[PDB]
Amino acid sequence: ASARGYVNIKTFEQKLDGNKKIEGKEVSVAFPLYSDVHKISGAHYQTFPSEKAAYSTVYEENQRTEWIAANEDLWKVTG
Amino acid sequence: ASARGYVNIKTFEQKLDGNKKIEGKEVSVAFPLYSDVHKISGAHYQTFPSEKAAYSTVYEENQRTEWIAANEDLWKVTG
Amino acid sequence: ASARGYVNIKTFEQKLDGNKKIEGKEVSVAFPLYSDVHKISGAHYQTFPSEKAAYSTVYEENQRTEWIAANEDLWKVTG
Amino acid sequence: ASARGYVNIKTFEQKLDGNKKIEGKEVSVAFPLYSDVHKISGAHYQTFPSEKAAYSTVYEENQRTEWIAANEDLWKVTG
Amino acid sequence: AEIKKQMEAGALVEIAEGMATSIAELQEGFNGSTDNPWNEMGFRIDKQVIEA
Amino acid sequence: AQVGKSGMTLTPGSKAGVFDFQDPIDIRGARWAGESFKALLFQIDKEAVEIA
Repeated sequence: ASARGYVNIKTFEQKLDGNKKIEGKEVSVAFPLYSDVHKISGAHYQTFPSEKAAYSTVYEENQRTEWIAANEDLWKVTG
Repeated sequence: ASARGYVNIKTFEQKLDGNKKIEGKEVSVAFPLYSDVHKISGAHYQTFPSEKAAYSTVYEENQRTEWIAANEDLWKVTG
Repeated sequence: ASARGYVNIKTFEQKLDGNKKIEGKEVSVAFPLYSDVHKISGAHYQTFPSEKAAYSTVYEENQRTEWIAANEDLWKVTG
Repeated sequence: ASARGYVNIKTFEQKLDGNKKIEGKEVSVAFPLYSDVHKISGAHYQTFPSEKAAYSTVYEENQRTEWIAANEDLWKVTG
Repeated sequence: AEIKKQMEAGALVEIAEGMATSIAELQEGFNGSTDNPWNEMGFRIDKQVIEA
Repeated sequence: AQVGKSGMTLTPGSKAGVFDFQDPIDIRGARWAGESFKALLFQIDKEAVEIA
């Protein structure tokens, strides 16, 4: 664990175009990881602090690039 | 009839979530009934007065709870 | 081409009702025509100028009535 | 059409020499094209403006090089 | 390196341009327009520490 | 801007658009900077004339 706490981020689903959607997503990010890098602005989201990851998907402090990739993925559109 | 006019309520369909929709509905509510209870705020709707019910579903004054349930149901999301 | 430039108009897909959608559309209108008649306001659109039509569907200067019909068509809802 | 009017050019047969004649020709050139490039001086000719081409052979805006060749050809001499 | 070679060659060159007024006037939803937000900037603020 | 050191201002053995300090044609057989850098000044002044 981050052993400090997490920033819990939820992305809400949006329609983008005919047969194109940006799916909702639930991620827990180690506080210091979130603090260091977060490409989240204009993303259609909600956040909150917690002592433990609120979600099944967690990015621990030492994962750095798993999180960066995870952020880019919050903007990805699928079928 | 209410014999005092009606408030005509129309809501519009909302894409609340992935393949989850709040269908728009058309109802007419006896003016004093509407006045007593109408949980309509942030509902994606339109209203207007009339001497006769405008829509096929009408809640006459002697309904109260059929109307309250019908009113709250305006927010219902289905598949 | 018109050789006077084009106004490139993009309509962004939006939903109107259950199984009722206003399809996204991409058209180009000769500048001398766009500037003569248009009904694009509140339409959920984006537009830019160009020296040559940006899109495969083009309304040339001598097609005034095709364009007028086309403007109305940008508000049309289908299946 | 040119949508800017035309310059109508008429030349007359010229008895230039023994068994040599400059073929008389009747052409219409889009106003902005005519204005941009022309050698009509010493052509044994008449000109006039019009809304629509006066003659069956018309050079539109995108005929720059067909017109220039056609223009020089007004002095072509044959049998 | 390849890009620089293409620049030297004049095959691909440096460019900069402003916004058409046709766009700026309606940028970020004026008159029913959409998908056209303005670009933005600001600042961060970070730190370093030492120990004797 | 036009490509300089090309066309009318190009020495027949040159590369058309580049002053090469490692090429005897451009540096006029010069060595060290006492003269190599003069060869560059010559080319600069030559270009200014072409602009006129």
